[PDB]
Amino acid sequence: ETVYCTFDHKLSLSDISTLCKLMNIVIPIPAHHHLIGSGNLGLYPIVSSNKDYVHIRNVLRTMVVTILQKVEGNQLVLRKPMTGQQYAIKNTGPFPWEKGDTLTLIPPLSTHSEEKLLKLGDWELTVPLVVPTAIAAEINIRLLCIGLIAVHREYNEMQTIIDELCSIQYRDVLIKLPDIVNDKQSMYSMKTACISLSMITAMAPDIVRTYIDRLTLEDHSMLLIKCQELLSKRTTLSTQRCGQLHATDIKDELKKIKSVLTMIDQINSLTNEKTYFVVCDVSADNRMATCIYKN
Amino acid sequence: METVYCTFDHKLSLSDISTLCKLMNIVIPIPAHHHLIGSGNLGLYPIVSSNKDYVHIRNVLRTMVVTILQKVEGNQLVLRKPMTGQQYAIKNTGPFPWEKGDTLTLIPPLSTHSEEKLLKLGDWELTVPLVVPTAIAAEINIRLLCIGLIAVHREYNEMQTIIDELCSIQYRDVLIKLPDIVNDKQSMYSMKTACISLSMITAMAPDIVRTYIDRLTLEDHSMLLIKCQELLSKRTTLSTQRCGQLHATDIKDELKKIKSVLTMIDQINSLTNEKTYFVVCDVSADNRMATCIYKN
Amino acid sequence: ENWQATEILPKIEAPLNIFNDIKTYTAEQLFDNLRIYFGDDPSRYNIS
Amino acid sequence: FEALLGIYCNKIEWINFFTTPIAVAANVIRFNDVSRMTLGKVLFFIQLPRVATGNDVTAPKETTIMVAKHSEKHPINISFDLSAACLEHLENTFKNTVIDQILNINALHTVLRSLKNSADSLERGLIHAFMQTLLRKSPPQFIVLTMNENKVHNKQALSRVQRSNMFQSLKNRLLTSLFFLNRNNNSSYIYRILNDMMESVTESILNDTNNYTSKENIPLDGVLLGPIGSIQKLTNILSQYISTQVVSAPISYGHFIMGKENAVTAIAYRAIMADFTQFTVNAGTEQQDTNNKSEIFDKSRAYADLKLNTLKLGDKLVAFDHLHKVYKNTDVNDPLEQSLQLTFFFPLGIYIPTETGFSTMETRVKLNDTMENNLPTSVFFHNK
Amino acid sequence: DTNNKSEIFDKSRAYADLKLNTLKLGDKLVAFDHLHKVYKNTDVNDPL
Amino acid sequence: LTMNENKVHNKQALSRVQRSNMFQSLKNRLLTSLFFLNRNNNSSYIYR
Amino acid sequence: PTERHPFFDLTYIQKNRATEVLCTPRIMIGNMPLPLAPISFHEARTNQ
Amino acid sequence: MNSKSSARAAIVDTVEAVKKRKYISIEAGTLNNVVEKERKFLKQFLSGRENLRIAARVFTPCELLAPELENLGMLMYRFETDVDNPKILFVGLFFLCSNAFNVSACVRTALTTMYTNSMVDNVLSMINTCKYLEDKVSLFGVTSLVSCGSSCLLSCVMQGNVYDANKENIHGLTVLKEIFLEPDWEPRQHSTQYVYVVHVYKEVLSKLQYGIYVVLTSFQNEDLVVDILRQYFEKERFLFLNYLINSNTTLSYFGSVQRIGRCATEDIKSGFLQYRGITLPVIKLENIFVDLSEKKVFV
Amino acid sequence: AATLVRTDNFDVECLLYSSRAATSIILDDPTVTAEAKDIVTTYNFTQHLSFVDMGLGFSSTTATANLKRIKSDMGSKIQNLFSAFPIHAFTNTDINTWIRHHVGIEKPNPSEGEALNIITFGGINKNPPSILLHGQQAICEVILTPVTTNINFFKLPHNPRGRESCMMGTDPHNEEAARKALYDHTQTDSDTFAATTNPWASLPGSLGDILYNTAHREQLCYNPKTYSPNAQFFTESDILKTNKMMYKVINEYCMKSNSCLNSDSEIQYSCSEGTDSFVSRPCQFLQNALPLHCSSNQALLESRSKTGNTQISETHYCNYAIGETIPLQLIIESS
Amino acid sequence: TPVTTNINFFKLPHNPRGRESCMMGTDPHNEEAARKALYDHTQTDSDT
Amino acid sequence: ALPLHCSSNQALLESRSKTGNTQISETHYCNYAIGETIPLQLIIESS
Repeated sequence: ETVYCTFDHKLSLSDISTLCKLMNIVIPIPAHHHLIGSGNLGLYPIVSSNKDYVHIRNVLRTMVVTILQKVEGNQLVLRKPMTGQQYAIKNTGPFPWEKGDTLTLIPPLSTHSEEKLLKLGDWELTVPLVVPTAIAAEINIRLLCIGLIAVHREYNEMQTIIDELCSIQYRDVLIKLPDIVNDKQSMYSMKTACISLSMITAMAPDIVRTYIDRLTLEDHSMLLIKCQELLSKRTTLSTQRCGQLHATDIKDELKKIKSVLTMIDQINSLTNEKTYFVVCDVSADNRMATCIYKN
Repeated sequence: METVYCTFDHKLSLSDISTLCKLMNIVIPIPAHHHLIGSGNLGLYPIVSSNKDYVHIRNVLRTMVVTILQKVEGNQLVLRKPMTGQQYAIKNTGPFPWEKGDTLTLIPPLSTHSEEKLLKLGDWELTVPLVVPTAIAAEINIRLLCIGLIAVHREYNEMQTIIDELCSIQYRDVLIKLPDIVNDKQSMYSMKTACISLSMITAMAPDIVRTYIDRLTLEDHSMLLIKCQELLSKRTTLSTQRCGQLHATDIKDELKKIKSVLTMIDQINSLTNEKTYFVVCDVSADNRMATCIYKN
Repeated sequence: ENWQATEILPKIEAPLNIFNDIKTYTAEQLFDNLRIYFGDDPSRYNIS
Repeated sequence: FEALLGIYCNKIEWINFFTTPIAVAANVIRFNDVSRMTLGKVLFFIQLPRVATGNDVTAPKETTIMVAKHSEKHPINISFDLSAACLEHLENTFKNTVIDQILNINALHTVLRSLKNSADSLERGLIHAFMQTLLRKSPPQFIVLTMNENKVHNKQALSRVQRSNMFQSLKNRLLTSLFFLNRNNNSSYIYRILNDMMESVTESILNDTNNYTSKENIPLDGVLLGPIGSIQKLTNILSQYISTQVVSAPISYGHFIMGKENAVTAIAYRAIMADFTQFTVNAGTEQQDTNNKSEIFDKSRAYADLKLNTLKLGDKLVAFDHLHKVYKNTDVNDPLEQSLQLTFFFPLGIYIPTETGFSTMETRVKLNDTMENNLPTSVFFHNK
Repeated sequence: DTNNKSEIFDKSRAYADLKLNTLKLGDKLVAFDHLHKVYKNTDVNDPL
Repeated sequence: LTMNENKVHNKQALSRVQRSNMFQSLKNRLLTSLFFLNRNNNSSYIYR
Repeated sequence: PTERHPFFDLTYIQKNRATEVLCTPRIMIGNMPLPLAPISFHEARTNQ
Repeated sequence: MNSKSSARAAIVDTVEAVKKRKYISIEAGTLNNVVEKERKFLKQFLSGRENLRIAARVFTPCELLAPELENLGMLMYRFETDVDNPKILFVGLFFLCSNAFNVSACVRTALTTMYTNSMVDNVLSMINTCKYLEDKVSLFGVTSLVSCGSSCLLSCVMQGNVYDANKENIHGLTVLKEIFLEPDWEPRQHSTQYVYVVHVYKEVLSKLQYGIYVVLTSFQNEDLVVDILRQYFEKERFLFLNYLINSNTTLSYFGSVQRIGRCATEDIKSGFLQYRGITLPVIKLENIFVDLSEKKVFV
Repeated sequence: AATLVRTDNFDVECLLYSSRAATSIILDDPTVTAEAKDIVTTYNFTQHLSFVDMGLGFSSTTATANLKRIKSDMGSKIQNLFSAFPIHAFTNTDINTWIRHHVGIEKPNPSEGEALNIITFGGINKNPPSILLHGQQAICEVILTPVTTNINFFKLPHNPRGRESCMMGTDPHNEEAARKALYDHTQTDSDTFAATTNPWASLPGSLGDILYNTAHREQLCYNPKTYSPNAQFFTESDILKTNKMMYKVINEYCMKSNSCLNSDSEIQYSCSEGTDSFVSRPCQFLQNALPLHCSSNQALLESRSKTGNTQISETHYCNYAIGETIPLQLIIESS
Repeated sequence: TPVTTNINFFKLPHNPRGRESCMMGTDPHNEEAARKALYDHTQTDSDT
Repeated sequence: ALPLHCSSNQALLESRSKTGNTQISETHYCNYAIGETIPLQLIIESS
């Protein structure tokens, strides 16, 4: 199945040459549909206009991957990939592809000093970065660290610690993560993601405490011992002032567990990263690579 | 080969064959993986006589091999075994409006009050599992795990006061509920591992994170934030405050700890998360049949 | 952009193209590719 | 017994493009490579005539203007499926059994009627896409009338006094001529405003002798098309001026093929000169600047005759119809039915100063003296 | 799929000629009458 | 008369705004055109 | 340009010869400026 | 009916469908200019819509491939290396099951005596100095076409049945009999089972030791298979719960499972390999549709 | 006091005129393609069209003809700003609980940090009104002086910014003089010796600018589905683009008829996909709104209902009554 | 009540239940939302 | 149901009978008179 895209404005000769440079690329698409305009081609109709990063990560999980095949006189042929078959992907990201790597889509590191591959009358074209899975995990963890420590004040080493977070290296290609001092160009701000992590790490100990303080007569024999160890190692002085001195409602415990489980299945987006492509061979000079399509 | 022929053992009626003509393009799971099946292995009634436990029916429904109804002819009944990544049309049974673009899972039948107007024929019924969105499938699995954690707390009438508030849920203007959870020990194993992971999240949680709560309360202020302040004020059953707030370039240890916390969260999500069986592309205007490009 | 094609090459006449006097149109930027010149510009004759 | 009677089926009517009167606005020419065409453009050459100035007035120089019009492009599609069982019963018979014969004939009629339905759907999609583009182009009537009223001098583009009075005239035209059929009843007035439309609209470029020509060579001039709810009232108020006449109309699409010249220049220079061979052979001769027919726009096509509901607006014969007969049973709306959004504003609690206060309409109402009556706190108004 | 006549609906029957009070409403000829001549003297009323 | 004006547009189902404005139109048609031969006298109106 | 929010009086103050924009909440209703709340209006609210 | 005729009709239909996938009709004007070799090639005009298996050519120094240049069909592992000269390097399943801990000492030493040289010793030192295992070395596919030149050329199958060409002697995955185990109540339940690879770590008081397991089960669903593997590994899982906090090595789980692909129940047969006289018991899976899913970790 | 603004949607039949052969269409032979799947075989027929528009002037016009209906309520359900900007809060829990209590919002504790995509990304109402009698309604809100003169301001078509903001009196391609027109009060407005009538709407950084301009709405989070009928007056990044020359303004206007705005589902939402055919917004084009027949009490409203004099505005002592500028009730009664 | 407003209630065709109970504004085949329309006063009625 | 021509006293009812204005509803201080929505008396007078 193919997809035709007819642009909305006119294109310069340099723009058509840009497309001929970009004649193989992944493009995400909202509607699984045959005729799509440039008003909905790409990801800039979603990022920059709507909540960013975590809904962006959910959306990049849930949109339709579709690769460029051929550029006509003014139209775009986009073939949408079938599972289990080979395709060919050009290398736009900085990190070098190698054979047998799994590939995934991360949102672009949205510094507004990028060359803005097309910029066609307040519309621009944004692609996700195809990247190996290990680097995708590493980028996700570095971004959550930046978004956590950017809210703290009065670290006098805050500039060098943000710099040591932003500088990552993978197979001799450096990149600086553009979420520096909260320039707000696209920080992505990740505030529910850090809030969700800290709601988990704060509501965890008392929920496992209220469960484990009950039904030890039955011979579970493993869980009871493990929680005592795990809880009283880190939180060694456990529950001195107690807050309310053990006046809880069963409905309150219900609401605690229901909330702490909502947080997990809604941070499901940053939970996993699926392997969109498994590259089998890579062409010479690392221009493009023939891969197979999965998920 | 891929095609399976179901042949009913018991005879039927013309109202029955009219219902089977109505009932076309419905996913029916079979345990056999054979080319010929009888009415003994069609559907889910050959398992829902054993204790009727919803977790048990869900587990074996995961073990099932799903097929799609095609071309009811005579008393024979064609079932296509759907291939990977291909497109198939599915008639819907779950009481939902079925917005496109979402993933679908396959869930045991939530027992409504009215008996099924589908097929009841000689002490044998056609138990068809529902097809639901993945988000409400995860919601149901949350509710079951939550009833496990709370029904450990052995009470009298407090179980009822929890259950009647809990079970009736509303997703896309639709009320559903799941009764008669005898709270077997099979949910207790699936809950023990959640308990393990919460213990480890606690022990491997870094110093940035619990600090980040209080620091964002001091920096920003919001009603929504207050709701989280209300939870942290309503339970203060830990109270173990840390010593140092310097963060003097411990950054690799911080990365290692945050990777661990995320991975334990992924384990609890792998508990509560059910497998997407279908991906909707095109929906009829009736919201009655819809196309998918994915078969387990 | 090619305007000496218009300046040199064969042209088909056409009756009543306009009503509101393209002075106003050109002055208020109605068009997409327009080009005006007042005196007879010589750069149609520099054919390379 | 239960008796069931005869099965009655629908017959879908057939929409030729050149039967509907949108095709007098259209001029449609097959050209098999707009899948590879980047930009179609037409280039127009206007030289302005000037007046001779009086004594000691600076004469305006000779003004030469070129305008280039580009091509929008727009695809349409139609999908229809065939089921696997219908595809099985389509092509073969497994045996000479009667049920196999019946289902074979049924599947054959299913495929044939589905192909017919898809062709009808492509024709109606052409109708709808062209109506879409006309409504995207068409500015509203108060803007068109105000721009016909306001013109310019050579010296500078539309002075600030001109455009401010233009804005105030836009206010006045909008607030008077908004809801048109509903306010008045005068056939004289409504005929006058339709005359104002047909004088406001500018004329096209191509004057073919036979495209939509009446008897004895009088060309029809444009189409006025509305929805049926408008046009029933329009016939009831303008039945003096509505006639039906037989007009020589085209029936087939124009057809254009490249030559080796055009294909070679498309390969070498990414471009096409249309009318290339006339454009080549009229070069060295005297008749350079003259050329007679544009092959891409004027091309020999078959003609026929058909009837059209016409009006006469000051010696102007105009086709006049509704597209409801092709939007009878369609999922898309008639796009002439469009929504307005008017924004309203109103106060509450405005304290009029007591110090310069007054009242007219003293004889009509009389309040009871209470400061809730003597200060506005609420505001009352009517609903729909 | 084609069928010409429906025997349960179309059947050969004898024809005659009679008069009716007609109206003309935009090229629509409509019979126009009252049933009082069959409700002249009965045990019921005219159901209109 | 109200149903032919408020025929279902080609969308998924009959809409709430559609049927509510249809109900208000029912009120208005009933309170205007109820007693038909008795209120007006325009033969043009009654013929209409 | 001084009036920006009807609850908040804004001004300019000088500390170390910098012009120092300054927002300060008008607490009471009378501290709104008298061209923005006239004294007859306060007497009318009082009579309420 | 006739039966024999309809059977021949179906066989002719399958052969003609194979030809429709294999060759392409040419609508070039096809003039009489060309020589007869180009004539018959323009009449046939093959395309690669026939094999439908996905392979990859691979170059590896031949010191590492000691039994695997002789015994076709093996798991292979990509080891990325900080050396720029060779960025990736390829590894046998047995070469990594040497320092896996599941293997008993007799089989471990026996295989090592196969795998004793300077290159293999240096690579094992590199693998041990790596922190974790699963994302410095990784699963790559199944072996076919060993060339054994100077630098040996290995083809390797990503997806589809394992064969070089001719679709003859379709090789099978060879799993060491000690390292595999099937956790399910009924082993070999009804029909074709899915073969997985499980990496499990362990800590003997100083360092991490990895273990390479291969499981065969009737379950397709990955949540079900990690739920049966937690029940299998609950004790050592508990030991890592104590280790992973006091450690500082960058890992966050106990193990990970990844699907190799389908098998068949009747296509499971025992046997033994032998290289340089070392008899070595294996379970030879016969026909395997290789299907790599994602790695799924469990803690 | 307060200028309340409200938009209303009208079902309008609306005819078109176009000169003959005004624009040419070139098409491809409809291409056949087939996707052979395991349950169906789908045939797709595609066709490319191009349109060249041969007339130079506007060879096609379109005039509003006749009302069908009014899908708007013309009700009074004001914009629930606690659901429009549902992220904000007062500091103390007691204060915020009492404010939510007294203004009567449902669901007063959002649980946003738990489930924020529910309410940052847009609070899904999950329940329409169980009864609905007149269609859609939505009413926005501008806070104001009790001083602002009625007869200068409220009785006429006028921008509720206070200072009028119509770019048909501004130098084209002069954004400096444009911002001086939208903000300067060293200069005067026209129509009065009064550069302002709402010094909390017109002024920069006032409660017009900090509340309804999308340049600050995108900073302070909100539901994108919530329709605000005053963004069309206070968004200034979408009026400095209207500061162009006149034919570009009206070409941009008639190209702005994608009509993303629906007229379904009990209240004015603003979905942004452009499935609907066409809308036309003359208030958007002229950058002012219209006065409607409101009054101060039932005393003045009864004499208005007696004489029918909804056009002429009239005032009592401190009770005022505004005259309507388009007699749409008479329009509906005429059809 | 002696308090019920005339002009909102009595001067118009209106249900004397006080709250209006016309099923042409309710979701068809939705008895729960129907009884919410006939009984609920967390919600408002229309027209006031 | 429908509103019909009622009033609070004969004072309002006599002026209603004078001007015939049974449609427009009008109020005194605490006395009110409700306008009729169907002029059925005029209907019966017309036939």
